[PDB]
Amino acid sequence: PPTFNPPVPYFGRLQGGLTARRTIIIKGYVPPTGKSFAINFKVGSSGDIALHINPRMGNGTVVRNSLLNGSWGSEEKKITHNPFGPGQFFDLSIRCGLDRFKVYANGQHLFDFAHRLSAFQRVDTLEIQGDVTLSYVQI
Ligand SMILES: OC[C@H]1O[C@@H](O[C@H]2[C@H](O)[C@@H](O)[C@H](O)O[C@@H]2CO)[C@H](O)[C@@H](O)[C@H]1O
Repeated sequence: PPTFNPPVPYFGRLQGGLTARRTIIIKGYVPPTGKSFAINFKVGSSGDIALHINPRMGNGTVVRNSLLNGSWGSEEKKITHNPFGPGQFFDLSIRCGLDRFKVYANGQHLFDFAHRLSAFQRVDTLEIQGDVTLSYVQI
């Protein structure tokens, strides 16, 4: 709920839903002893996950997926850089476009994720969980 130094798990509501052109900023720190953390764009408290972003420190992967109508779909993992190294600070910018989420990290394009939940407007919950320290979250 706060903007600065919010504790994990973070739960924040997107007023008027996830509007087209809406940008979410997440500034954080990856703990050296952490294993994984997740950023979830969700429909209402404990419903569908339109976009699940899950950096995993053991294998250095950045897994993207959707949890829709009870099931995970296919993972998207391709990147040209991993900014979530142990003990690193990162600055994420997440923009909801008409056909895809566009995600930048430290100013550099990280991934696009095409919408699988088509009506992206339905997303009203930003969730952040796991092994991550947050300095700033702007919704
Ligand atoms: O796909 C996101 C989802 O992954 C789950 O783990 C997967 C694992 O990544 C995959 O290699 C295997 O085929 O299936 C596992 C179970 O679905 C995580 O458990 C879950 O939290 C999400 O991160």
